[PDB]
Parts: sequence; structure tokens; C-alpha cells
Amino acid sequence: ITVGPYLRLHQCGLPKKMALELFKPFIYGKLELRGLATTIKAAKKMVEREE
Amino acid sequence: VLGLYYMTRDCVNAKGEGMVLTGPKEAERLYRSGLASLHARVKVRITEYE
Amino acid sequence: EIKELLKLGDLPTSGQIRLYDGRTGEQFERPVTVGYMYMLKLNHLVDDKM
Amino acid sequence: KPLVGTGMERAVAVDSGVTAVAKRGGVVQYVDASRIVIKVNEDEMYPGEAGIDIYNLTKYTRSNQNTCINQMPCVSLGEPVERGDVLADGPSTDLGELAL
Amino acid sequence: SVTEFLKPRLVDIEQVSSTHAKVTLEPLERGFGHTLGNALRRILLSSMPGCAVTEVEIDGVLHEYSTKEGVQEDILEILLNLKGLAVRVQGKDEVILTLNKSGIGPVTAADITHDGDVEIVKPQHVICHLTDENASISMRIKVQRGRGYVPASTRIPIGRLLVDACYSPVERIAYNVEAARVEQRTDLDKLVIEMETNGTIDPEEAIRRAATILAEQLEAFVD
Amino acid sequence: SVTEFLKPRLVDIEQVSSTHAKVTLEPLERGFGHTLGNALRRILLSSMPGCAVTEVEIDGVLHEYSTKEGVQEDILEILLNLKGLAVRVQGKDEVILTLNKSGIGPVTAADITHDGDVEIVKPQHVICHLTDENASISMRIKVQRGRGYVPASTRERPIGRLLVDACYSPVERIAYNVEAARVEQRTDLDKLVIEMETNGTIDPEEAIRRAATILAEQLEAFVDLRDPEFDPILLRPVDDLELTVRSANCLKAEAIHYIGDLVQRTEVELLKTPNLGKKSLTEIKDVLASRGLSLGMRLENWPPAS
Amino acid sequence: VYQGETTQTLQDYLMWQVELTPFSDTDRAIATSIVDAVDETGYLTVPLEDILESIGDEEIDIDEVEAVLKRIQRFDPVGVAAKDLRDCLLIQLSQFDKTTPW
Repeated sequence: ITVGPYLRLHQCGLPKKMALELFKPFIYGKLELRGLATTIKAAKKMVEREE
Repeated sequence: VLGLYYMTRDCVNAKGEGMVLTGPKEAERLYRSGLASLHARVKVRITEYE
Repeated sequence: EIKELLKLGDLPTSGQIRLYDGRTGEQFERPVTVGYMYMLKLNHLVDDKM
Repeated sequence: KPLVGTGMERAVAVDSGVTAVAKRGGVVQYVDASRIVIKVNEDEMYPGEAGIDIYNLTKYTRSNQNTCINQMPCVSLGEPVERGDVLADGPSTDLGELAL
Repeated sequence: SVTEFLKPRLVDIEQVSSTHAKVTLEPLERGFGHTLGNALRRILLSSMPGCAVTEVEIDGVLHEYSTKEGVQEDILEILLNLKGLAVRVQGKDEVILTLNKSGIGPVTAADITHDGDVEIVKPQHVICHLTDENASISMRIKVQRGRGYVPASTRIPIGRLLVDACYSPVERIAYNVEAARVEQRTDLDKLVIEMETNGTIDPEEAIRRAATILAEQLEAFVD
Repeated sequence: SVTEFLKPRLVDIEQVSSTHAKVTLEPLERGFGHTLGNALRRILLSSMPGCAVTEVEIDGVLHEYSTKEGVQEDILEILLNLKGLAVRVQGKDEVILTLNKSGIGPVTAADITHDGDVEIVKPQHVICHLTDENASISMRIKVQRGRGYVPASTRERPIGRLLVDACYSPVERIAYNVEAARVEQRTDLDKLVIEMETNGTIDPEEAIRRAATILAEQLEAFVDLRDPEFDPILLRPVDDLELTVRSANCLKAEAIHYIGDLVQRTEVELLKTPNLGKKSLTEIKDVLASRGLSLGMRLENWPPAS
Repeated sequence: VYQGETTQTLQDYLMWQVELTPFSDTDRAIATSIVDAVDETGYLTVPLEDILESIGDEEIDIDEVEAVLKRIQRFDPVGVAAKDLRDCLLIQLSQFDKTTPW
């Protein structure tokens, strides 16, 4: 943990490399929901390539 | 705590001491222009709600 | 002895100088202790932690 | 080097064995990034031998903590040396002084 | 390619009052928010043309601590009320106005003798108060044109009361720099400028004039 | 007058050394000295362009964690020395230089093969040392123009090409002072003195002009102040599927024209449609599954603008 | 005390993909049977008649089994659950683009 002096009391600073792993099924659902991925393996591969 | 304590102290003979100000905004303008000290003792018109 | 060696190098005896803000160019209101320290990098790297 | 020390840096650097220390006095006959060859003085030589000492340096070797061990020479071609002098610095060593 | 920099593509203006505005600009190159904000703030605060009240003279008053009968406020309070009077002058760079009032009630800026050149921004501004029916006030107010702020102490006849000259129309100026990102680049700047004026000019006009002054200062080297 | 502002002009340039100069600007009104000085210092330290070494190829080496026989330095130290080379390129945005040397002695920057559009401002810059008579070194160095700091990690390559972090900035430090100007008949005018320390690869006057140009270009925005990528297969028409006559007729009766419209319909709804039996629905499911699709998919913001 | 850890096999991956596919209950049962009938080389080891018999009811034809099998054959890896070598090669080729020269 480091210090963020710009933050508001209800906010935290999360690295996006952690957040990509933590929220993976949510990202799969959101990719499938808007036509970017037609199958679960397509979404899996897109997340693996980090487009 | 240190910053708030430093900005609310007063000095006996500071730059721009003894002038009358129309409000806090004029005080900020004076401080940011280098015309008054942060510790100068002045009179300010203040409006407060209860 | 430290003050004598400071005088030899033509440096202030108190060990404090005037600094200026990089973002605004304004002078800090008090002298600041500026010098050299020997720093170490410890074997606790955030690469091995996250 | 620390630039503000206590006087114990040389002892720690030399007694730890991470540096290369001359076994006998002589002249630097050959210098390179990986080896040093010293031409030993006649009075320190034994009868019936070629008076040369060879020091092979350790280059980019893994340690127990997955860090780098690397030696670099700190002598020039043709310069005199004496027994006990430092020929190559080890990791965290600067001209025979501890430099952390 | 090495002489091309990002320009602000989103310029948002938020109006809080008729003389209170916020301006948001993004994206900027790293470190340019501070440069632009500090330059504009210094120019707005320190060097800005405008008209302001310089000194006053009251017949019944000969000293800053004199006593006037029939007025609720003191001398210092009347001077403070005068300092906050916003006027426009289009004819010359030195005018003298006269005020004469009698009765009971709030003596405001609408009671000032009219003129073809001087215009009062806010007639509703209150100069003083009359509490007695047999009370009267008579004063002469001098207005000039200048730049920035000049304290009265630096300038130190009879019965002449000096006032601090607030030539610049800016009441308050502040700025803040936040993080902004284009899809790829992540360490970019977002500049927010919040400012309030006295009503003489619009905040956007003040920003434009400050930028114009700074740009015209560089005309010898711009190529 | 009140609105009569005296513009500043460049008065003189003092060349203390090949890498140290002073620039004087005069006259300046009350307060404009610091206003111009701080902005100019920030822009000069941040945005000046320059050239730097980015790639090196040495004849016998494979990576940088190695040594070359007869050379005093490691490959990493040679790369660090090349990182400090100062080069001025007059014609192009990229160039390649060649270095060949043999024999005992120092290998410096004066041994680089001469090029018409390349100038070496510090010929005495030492690159390495050869400690053996029968030793030689030959390398190719790539130089290109840019600005800022671009580490090599952020930016295949055959084994042998070594990348170098690029620091394109030619400015080492900037200082400025505001003094009293002895103008003709006034006493409230200032003078700005800018002390500049560089690597000798940029002229001070063009640096000042470039900084002013950048500032004006950024200011012009304030001078005028004023306010469904679906997958391709989902866009193709239904007739692309080799459907039977009755299946196509039933789909067209329900106003289904694209695959994206068909995949959003559930099995129950298609079953309840008239003239469509179980055989036709199974055939539709088969032709969809032949392309990795299924009935019951959900989409948002459909149909697109097209 | 030491204990092992779970490992993912080909059938585990196939069932993971079956779970996240918009099937019906009957189609999901058919897919479960088909994946159960898949060996470690990726081929179907029983004819579709055995799968239909193992489904357990007589309201289902062979076309539904064929459709479910076609859907499963487009999982990852492509070509899994193929009847023979020719079927596997044709399934793999169907995923290529028409721009392929030969």
C-alpha cells in the first residue's frame, strides 16, 4: 500500500492488472453481451490477448 | 495538522498588518500576490450563519 | 568541524538554503535542509508481492 | 562509495573474500574484463618456475537469493601491484571499499 | 512528429452564477496543466486593466476616525462599501462623481449623480444607511483606471481619505490539475479553472483577455 | 499607458562555453519576468527535441551480460558509454554509424566513420579500451530523433541486437533571474536572464524560439474559448444459411433478415410460430451450430446504425 | 500432512464449456452424454445410436443428437468429438478462411 493524497474518502486506488484478474467473469459476460464475443472461448482469448 | 496550525498563527510585525479587508476572497488575493503575510493581523468583514 | 568544512567549500554554515517550487516558481517561506544521504534498496520488491 | 563512512569499509570488503587480492607482488602483465595475469617479482618467485599468477573473474553468476555476482577489474595494463592489493572489485565494492 | 503536441479536445463551461464559472480542458501533455494554470492565474490576479475608486472626500469628515452624525455605519465601513463598487468608464481615465442624500433609509449606488460616461454595474449596492430624518450626507468620489491592485499604504490635503484601488475585475481565481487519459496514454493532465468576477465583464471574457495578453507578450519569438 | 504594454525582445546571447549560455530578454513589465521565466523553464526542461542512440550491434556478442576478449569493459558499460554520446543530425530523422578499431589504446568517439549529415560535438568521449594488440572491435550504432524519455522495455529482433534506453532531451539545466532594467526614462521595467546548460547539440536562440512557439500554440485554445461493433457474422443476412424453402418462408414471415435477429429468438417463441414444425426448428439449430452459434443469445444496442 | 490438487482434464474443459452454453435441459443432457463418450485423443468412441439409447426417452429423434454434436464439435479445441479422421479434418478446414490458396 502507498498513499494517495488526491483521493476522496470513499475511493481507493486499485492496480488495473489486479482488477483484470479479479473481475474476469464479469468481463466475459460484458463482452458476450454486446456482440464482441460470440462464444465463451472467444471472450477468453480476447482477455488473454489484452486487447 | 502542521499545515493548518502554521496557517492560523499570528506574528507581531508581519507584512501588510493593520489593513481592512472586504472578505476572505480579498485576503486570498492579497496573499497570492505577495502583498500580505499569512500571519498579518487585520480586520475582515465576516458573514456567519446560525 | 562540520561547519569549518562547510566554510572551506563556500557553503552556508547552518546547512539550509532557499528552495523554489518547480510548479509555480515561488520561494518556500523557510530555509530547507538540503544535502546528501546514503540510501539503500532493500530486497522487498513489489514485483514479488502483487 | 558511501562518501560519509566510518573507516571499516575496506576491512569488510577485503576480509569477505568477494574481491580478488594479489597473492604476490609484481606487474600487471595482462588485463581483460574476465582475467588478470600478474608477472611476479623475482625475489618473490620460487626456483624453477614461471613467475606468473592468473586470476579468472566471476561473471554474472546466480547467488542463493537469485541476484547477480560479478567481478570487474580495477587495475590498468603494466602497473605495479603489491601483495594484499585489490585487483578486481566484487559486488557492492568500489575500489576495495564496501559500497551498499 | 516531434514538434506536435496534444490540444484540448473537450472544453466544458459550467455556469454557477452570472459571474461564477468553471472551465474544464482535457487532454493536455504531462505537466502543461500547471504551466498554463499558473500563467493564467498570475496574469488574472496581477495585471488586468480596469476602473476603480481611488480616494474620497467628505465635508464633515477630516480624519479616518472622524465621527459623522446621522449615519449608522462608521467611516471605515463606508470606505469598505465604496471599495466594492463596480463601475464602467468609457470616456476618460479620471472621473469625479458626487453624492448628496437626505432622509431615512439605505443610501445605495442608485443615488449617485448621473453622467454620460460613468456607468454603475449594480445600483442595488448599498453605500450607507441614514437613521435620522434631519441627517444628510455629501461626498465626492474619484475613480481612475489602472492595472491590478494597489494598496493605500504604499501611497502614504485635509479631509482626503485614501482607498485601496481594486482595478482588476477578478474576485477569485483558482485552478486544479487532475489525471486524464487517452485510450493508450495514461499520464495526461486535465485542467479545471474556477473563477468569479465582480460583474464588470464575463468570466469567459476575462480568460480570453488574459490569454490574449500572454500570447501578445511572445510575438517577438513565435515562429 | 494602461493598455500600452511594452513587448520583450531578445537582446544578447553570451556563450560562456560550448555547453553553457546566457540569453537576455528586455524589457519586461512588472511581474511578467517570473511569469515568463517559470513557463519557459518548464517547457525547456520538458519538451526540447534531440537525437540519441537506440540500437547497437557488435560483431561477436550475443547479449549484454557477457564479455569480449581484449576489451577492458563489459558490454553493459560500453552500452552505458554509448548512451552518453552527443550527436547532431542535420538531414534526416534516422542514421546508422560504423565504428572500427584495432590495437592497444582507448576507443573514443573520434573513431566513428565520417558522415556528411552527422556531427560529433565531443570527439574525446571515451567508448572503451582495447588491451591487446591482436584485438579489434567493429559495431553499428543507430541514432534517431525524438523527445522525452523512452525506455527500451516499453518499445522479432535477431539474436545480437542490443537495445538502449533513449534520453532525447538535450538540456541539462535551466536557471533564470529577474533584474532591474536601466531603460531610457523609466524605473519600473525588468530584465530576464536565462542561464542554459546543454550537451552542445542545440542552439540557445532556437531553443527559446521553440519554447515560445509551443507556449503560443497551447495558448491559442484559450485565446478563443468556446464549448456497436458486432461480430461480422451477426451482420450477414439469413439467406447466407442454406435453409430449406419452408424454413426460409417461415423466417421471412416473422421479419427475420439477419443472423443477429435469428440468434436472439428463443426455442419456445420459434416453436409457437405458425407453419414451423419441430423438424424445421431442428434444421435451423443444425445450420446455426455448424457455424458455432446457438439460439438464446442476448445482445444490447441492436440493431446497429447500419 | 500433504494432499494433492485438482487438475483439469479434457473432459473437465469440455464440461466447463458446456455449462456456459445456451442449451436446453434435454440438449444439456445430450451434451453430457456425448462428452462422457469422448476419449483422450478427442474422438467419439460410440455411435450416436448408443447415445440416443442412453438418453432414456423415445420422444427424441437422431437429428437433435446430430445438432448437439455439431455444436460441441465447435468447442476448443476445434475438431474434438469427431466420428473419424475425415470428419475431424473437415471440421478443422471449415474454420479456415476462403482466402487460403490451396
